Amino acid sequence: RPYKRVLIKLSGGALADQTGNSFNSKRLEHIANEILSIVDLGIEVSIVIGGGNIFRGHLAEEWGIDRVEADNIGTLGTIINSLMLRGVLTSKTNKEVRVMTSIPFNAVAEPYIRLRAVHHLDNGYIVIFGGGNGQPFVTTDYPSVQRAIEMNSDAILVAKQGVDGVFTSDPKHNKSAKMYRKLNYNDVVRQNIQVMDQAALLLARDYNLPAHVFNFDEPGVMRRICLGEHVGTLINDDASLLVH
Amino acid sequence: RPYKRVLIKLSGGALADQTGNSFNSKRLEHIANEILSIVDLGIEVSIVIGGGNIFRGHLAEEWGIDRVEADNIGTLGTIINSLMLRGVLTSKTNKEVRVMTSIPFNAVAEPYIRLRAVHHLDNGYIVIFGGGNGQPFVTTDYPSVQRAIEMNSDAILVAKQGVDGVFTSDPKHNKSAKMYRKLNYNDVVRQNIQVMDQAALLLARDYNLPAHVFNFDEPGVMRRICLGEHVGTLINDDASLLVH
Amino acid sequence: RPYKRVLIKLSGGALADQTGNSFNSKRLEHIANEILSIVDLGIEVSIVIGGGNIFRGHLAEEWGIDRVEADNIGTLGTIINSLMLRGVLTSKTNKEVRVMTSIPFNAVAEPYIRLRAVHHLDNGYIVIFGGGNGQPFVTTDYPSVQRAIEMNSDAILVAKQGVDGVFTSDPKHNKSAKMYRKLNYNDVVRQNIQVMDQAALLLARDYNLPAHVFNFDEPGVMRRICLGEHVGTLINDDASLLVH
Amino acid sequence: RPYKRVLIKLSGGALADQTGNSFNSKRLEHIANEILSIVDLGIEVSIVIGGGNIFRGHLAEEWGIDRVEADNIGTLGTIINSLMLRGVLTSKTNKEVRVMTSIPFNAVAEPYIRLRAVHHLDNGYIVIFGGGNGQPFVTTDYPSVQRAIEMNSDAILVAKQGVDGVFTSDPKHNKSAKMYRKLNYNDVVRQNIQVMDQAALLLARDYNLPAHVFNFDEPGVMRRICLGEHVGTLINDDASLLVH
Amino acid sequence: RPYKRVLIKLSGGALADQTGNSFNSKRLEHIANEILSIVDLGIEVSIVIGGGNIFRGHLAEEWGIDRVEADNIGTLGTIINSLMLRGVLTSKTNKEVRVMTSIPFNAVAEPYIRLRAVHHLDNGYIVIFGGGNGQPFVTTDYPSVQRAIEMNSDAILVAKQGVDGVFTSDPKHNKSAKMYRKLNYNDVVRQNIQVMDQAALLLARDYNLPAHVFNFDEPGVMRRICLGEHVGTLINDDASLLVH
Amino acid sequence: RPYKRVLIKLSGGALADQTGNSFNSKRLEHIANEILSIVDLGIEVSIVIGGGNIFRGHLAEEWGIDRVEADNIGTLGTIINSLMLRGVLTSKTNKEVRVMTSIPFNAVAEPYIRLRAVHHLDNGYIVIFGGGNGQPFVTTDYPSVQRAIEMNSDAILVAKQGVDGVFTSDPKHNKSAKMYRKLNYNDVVRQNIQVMDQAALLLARDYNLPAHVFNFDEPGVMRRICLGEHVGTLINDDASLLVH
Ligand SMILES: Nc1ncnc2c1ncn2[C@H]1O[C@H](COP(=O)(O)OP(=O)(O)OP(=O)(O)O)[C@@H](O)[C@H]1O
Ligand SMILES: Nc1ncnc2c1ncn2[C@H]1O[C@H](COP(=O)(O)OP(=O)(O)OP(=O)(O)O)[C@@H](O)[C@H]1O
Ligand SMILES: Nc1ncnc2c1ncn2[C@H]1O[C@H](COP(=O)(O)OP(=O)(O)OP(=O)(O)O)[C@@H](O)[C@H]1O
Ligand SMILES: Nc1ncnc2c1ncn2[C@H]1O[C@H](COP(=O)(O)OP(=O)(O)OP(=O)(O)O)[C@@H](O)[C@H]1O
Ligand SMILES: Nc1ncnc2c1ncn2[C@H]1O[C@H](COP(=O)(O)OP(=O)(O)OP(=O)(O)O)[C@@H](O)[C@H]1O
Ligand SMILES: Nc1ncnc2c1ncn2[C@H]1O[C@H](COP(=O)(O)OP(=O)(O)OP(=O)(O)O)[C@@H](O)[C@H]1O
Repeated sequence: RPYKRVLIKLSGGALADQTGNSFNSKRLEHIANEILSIVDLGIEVSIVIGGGNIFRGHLAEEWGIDRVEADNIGTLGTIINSLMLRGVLTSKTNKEVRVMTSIPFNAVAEPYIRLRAVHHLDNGYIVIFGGGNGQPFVTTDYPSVQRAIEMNSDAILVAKQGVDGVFTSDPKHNKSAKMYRKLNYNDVVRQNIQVMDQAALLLARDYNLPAHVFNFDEPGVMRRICLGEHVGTLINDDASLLVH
Repeated sequence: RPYKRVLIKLSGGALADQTGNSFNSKRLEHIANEILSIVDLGIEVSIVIGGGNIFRGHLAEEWGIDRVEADNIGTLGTIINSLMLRGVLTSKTNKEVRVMTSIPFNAVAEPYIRLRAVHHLDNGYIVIFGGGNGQPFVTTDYPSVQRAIEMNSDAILVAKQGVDGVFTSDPKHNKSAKMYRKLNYNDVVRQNIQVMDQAALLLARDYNLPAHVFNFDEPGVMRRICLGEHVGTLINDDASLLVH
Repeated sequence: RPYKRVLIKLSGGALADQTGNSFNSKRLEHIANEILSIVDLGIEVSIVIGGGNIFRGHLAEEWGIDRVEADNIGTLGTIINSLMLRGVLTSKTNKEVRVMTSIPFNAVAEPYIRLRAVHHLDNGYIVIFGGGNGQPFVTTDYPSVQRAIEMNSDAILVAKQGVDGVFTSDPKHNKSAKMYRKLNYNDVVRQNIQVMDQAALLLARDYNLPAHVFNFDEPGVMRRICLGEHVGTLINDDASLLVH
Repeated sequence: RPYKRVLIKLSGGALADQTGNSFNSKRLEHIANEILSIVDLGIEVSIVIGGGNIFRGHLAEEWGIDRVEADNIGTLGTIINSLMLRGVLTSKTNKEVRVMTSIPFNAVAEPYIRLRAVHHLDNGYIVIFGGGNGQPFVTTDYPSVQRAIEMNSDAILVAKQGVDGVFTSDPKHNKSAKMYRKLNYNDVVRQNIQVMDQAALLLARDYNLPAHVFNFDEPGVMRRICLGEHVGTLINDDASLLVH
Repeated sequence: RPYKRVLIKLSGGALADQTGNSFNSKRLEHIANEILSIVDLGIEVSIVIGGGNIFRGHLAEEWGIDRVEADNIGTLGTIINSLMLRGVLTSKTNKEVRVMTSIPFNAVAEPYIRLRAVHHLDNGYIVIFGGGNGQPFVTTDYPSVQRAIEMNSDAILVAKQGVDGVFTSDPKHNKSAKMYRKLNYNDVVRQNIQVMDQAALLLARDYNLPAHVFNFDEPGVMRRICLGEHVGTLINDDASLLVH
Repeated sequence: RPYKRVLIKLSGGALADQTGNSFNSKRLEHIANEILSIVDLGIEVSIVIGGGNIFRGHLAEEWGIDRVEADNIGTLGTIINSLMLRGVLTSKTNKEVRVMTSIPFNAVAEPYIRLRAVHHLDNGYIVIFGGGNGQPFVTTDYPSVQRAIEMNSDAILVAKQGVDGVFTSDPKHNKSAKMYRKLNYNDVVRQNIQVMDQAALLLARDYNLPAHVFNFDEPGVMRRICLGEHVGTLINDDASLLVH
């Protein structure tokens, strides 16, 4: 469909090359351009970023840091990325971009407030959500679908980086994995498909939020999706299809 | 002297190798061991870490982010590093380690409260300060000297990497530069020596907080310092000396 | 198993008769006694209550109140019940009972803080959690399992009122519904069983939290469960069984 | 007089029938209509509701909860009622309706701020105050008169149920009790009349806030009052009169 | 009678001479000594100070500052005095003295929390309450009685300067005015006696708090009162007496 | 030169005569007029006041209050003065004047937020900063320069009372001391000139903020300075001059 309000979910990994780590101005420029391409059509955007380029559980395990404790750390990463992204975004747009946090940091970002968030979006601002949900045991996926629904979003675009959609089985291997053009919710859980949190998926299904999994790394594809093109995978309550 | 209370100032750069970036478990293990070695003498320790291994102004300039905005981003880094550090320290100690923030994040760290901080230290806890000062235009040095004094610290140990103390002119060229055994405040400013912030220097001087600049990368040296040994450089209101 | 730490989840409905509504001192006395029966064995308890006896979606629909808005209201109900329950509990015990909120109300209840919560429990206090998760789109079930895991609980006891366990199909009808002695996670989702949130169930499964669904209305049964007796249904990763 | 700004004080009991308890959509519809009827004249309205339809001291006594503790519980009720009310009002109006709390709950309601409250009212919003005063030992009356004055209100309309105004001696026996058309402050206290708190009364008197006690259950009467009509009782520093 | 717990109400004017203004260390020393005399008997003390030696409505009027605004300024005065007083008290006692505010300033004083205040008192600390009630339109009298009741105080000692009690009619004038040994509440309001806020009087009368009005400026007298002596005036529900 | 944006640093002592203490409405009127004279040219003004007319370390020492504690008291002084000043300013201007605190007091003043402050200033408001920096060990000078830079101020006007500028050596004594027309930063520190904090000086020197030291007590002079005139002393990175 032609969406008017959208929620883009970005992995923290997308902001960094893979090499050393952190940020990579070539990657931040790509991200910014892809984002501005949508807003330029007057679509209202909310962005939820992960903190993967800063902090990983790989280290929490190493020092046996309590899971709730490792999540708090990783959450701060998301706020660092949100703040960065805003810098990059402001440089290229003249639109207002607001960073809202689930852990009010104030004088760093605005404490997150729903109706305020809706308000901004309505006023045509770009809003960025940091610190996800504020809760533990959860991935970037869940909070992001939760905010999408809270913000009366039309769709959630879940940006991937090199994987062009959702496949039957991991193509990084199997001669023949096929990619879904369409994918049912219940069908994803049934065939235990491993694309996004189950909890996120369920919520999205419960509220009828559609999701698009696609290649963020490929220029233009997020615009084509918003423009109505069928690129990548669409997760719906429609009945499953499959590229040909 | 034999100190009873100390504030160690660690750069974020110390928590990472240089290569890629972030954290380096070999480095975090060294840091923990060096800190434990001091507490093991029942010396009360406070730690102030920088956020350099996460965020650098090298970027802010790239995207022209406001100096005050870059500082807030870099500040969250200090809190990420504080939370890590704590994790590592807990793994190896039985002592209580408390992270206090100047930007109360709560349910992530304790909001900083002076007399609570003092109190902990008095109860033999290891306390870590994140978010520095909360203020802008300032480096890690300044807040660290400010918290040192606030905590009735006996000295501030400013841990350096690779560099053994304070020289006449940086050994990074001046072949025959010499290292000070002792360094007067007023003299450091006079001969415009660039070791730590002028502002931090001034404060320490005004409140008579002594400073030790030494090689943290060298096992033992922080203990020898606390044990009364003369290694690295001592910044005092005594009168300048010089290794031989 | 003989649990040492437990999380009891109580529906707000349990505090009221059904008639008019609110509280019912006969019901609050029952609740208190059932709770004290467990702690009297030195088991450490956390309680999560629903706000059903105060607020229902039946009215939100009636006035088309936004779902996120109706949830906030219902959340305040949970804090009213937590505070009440504490009153009733204090009257009958000499143990310390703490109410902790996910929306720090202060000077009404203590802002919820994990390690503090763990601490209390360790010190043998009875802790009550109000305001659930602080998030929308969620039922009392989910936050309660989340806090159970956060609090390193051994099991979650999900108290029912007239339904003695989990059945094949609703017995309020079908001549032959059988009750499970044991119930697999995956098995509950597979056969789309409608006992507790899927999201709560998944989390519990992911973290290995066991759950017991039973008759709170029947005196003694929560003690028998903690004492190791097989009464009601046990939701495990064991393989499904069935009463005979 | 023809008022430009008013503060209506509603008991929680008005939001419920008496029967069971809670809310009664027929009652919430009446309340909304009566409030709209006044704003429809471009009079600026603030509302203070009680929490009686949720919590009563009848219980606190039963379980001997501290008076200060019972008051906090009852206070949360006022905020639940404020949130409901707002929902109902939004459904029927296009005007902006704001809920401000004396216990900043945020992302549930706006923390109360005086000049913001005034400002709203000035911008023609309908504002609702929940959590009364935040203080104990006090009834709904007092804070409502305090917020009335704080808001530069022209009058306070104290909506009663079933009772048409203030009588000589409650018509609940005294057959020939008579209703005051006008009632002096000092006289209400002198002849110890029990209509509203002495403290609220005193304050109103000190700041010259006029009060109207009337039958809210009677359609129209709140408008007739604002329109200058003499219905119900007017509490003034004029000199006492009496219906005929 | 002998009281175990007591609230001392001190006006800001007592901390200063009258001359210029602010603080007078001779006066501060008197205040400290009188306070310690009472605690030295292991009576538990709470203190409420006014902000009069710093700010008075005399200006507010001059520049027409909103009464609510003037009070907010006046309130900051009480906190300043609390903090001073604490300094003074600390210098002379070994006891712990805690300053608690009604406007949580944190890292300046502790946010006021009831059960914490009670606890402190129970642990033999000296507690000082600053920022009164947080509310406008009210004097020091009211909040101080409110805090007395909240703290389960046995009596409220209202220290006056110059006047040894409550007289029939002010004695500058009334050459044969007489001082009450005992004063009924209802009588004070009846004969409209202007000694302390009506609102504060009514509260104390409703909860049975006894009040003592006496000459703070006279060494010993506050101890005499606590020792059971009959000096100054005692406001009770007993029946009015009169010195002879 | 002509400045568009300016920070005025006022000592607390200027609001009072010297005699007794507190506020002097003749002095407050002078201050208001001098401030308005500048804004009347549509120059944007921020103001930083000291708390000296209320509290001084003269006591702190007397009763040995911890330096950090004394400062916290001193800081409450600045907020009181801010609030007063605002009252005064409001009475004479139609312009909006906002008080922002570094210790969010809310419903007393607005919590300080940078971009909000900048915005206000941009919208032509007058902004007052209270509670300085929030930090200890520092004077009014430092925070005021820090806020100047944060606010993108063009200059910092440091109003002095009695002394028309910066002299070679203090003129009570130095009968032939001379006043600088211009003063280099590095020179002020070199010749250890004691006019304003070194720390404040260094900051301003690092960010290029120009400072003006002049006689506030002399009508007109602050306008003359802003009008491009050369009155008082100008601290720059130009090269030192000297009146003739
Ligand atoms: N930490 C923060 N907490 C709260 N608000 C913040 C914070 N940081 C920035 N702000 C915001 O406060 C400012 C204005 O508040 P507000 O949203 O009411 O603006 P507005 O008047 O509605 O819109 P506009 O900017 O177009 O004038 C903006 O600069 C915005 O960035
Ligand atoms: N955000 C926070 N705010 C306040 N307290 C916190 C926060 N995070 C952790 N805490 C702390 O609260 C708890 C209790 O505080 P405190 O240090 O005074 O304990 P205690 O009762 O004196 O005894 P103990 O030394 O055994 O902890 C600690 O266990 C610690 O985790
Ligand atoms: N709103 C609140 N916010 C924070 N703490 C609160 C609040 N309400 C009550 N408290 C608590 O503060 C008090 C003591 O704090 P703390 O947990 O450090 O106690 P403790 O010294 O560790 O234990 P104990 O009560 O056994 O002496 C208790 O009365 C407890 O109820
Ligand atoms: N907890 C809260 N804290 C602060 N603001 C809140 C909170 N909840 C809601 N708000 C509000 O923040 C928003 C913006 O504030 P404000 O009323 O000043 O809007 P505005 O920019 O001046 O214009 P408008 O009248 O269109 O809303 C509102 O839409 C309102 O929902
Ligand atoms: N703004 C604040 N918020 C919370 N607590 C505060 C604040 N300011 C001060 N405190 C307090 O926290 C500190 C520790 O609290 P607490 O009195 O419960 O300590 P304790 O470990 O139980 O033992 P004790 O105080 O007797 O030495 C106190 O010294 C006091 O300074
Ligand atoms: N403690 C506080 N926290 C937040 N905002 C506050 C606080 N105290 C005061 N305010 C402010 O909130 C009010 C509304 O904010 P704002 O200035 O952005 O209004 P506005 O609707 O955009 O228009 P305008 O102020 O020009 O009339 C101000 O009048 C000011 O009083």
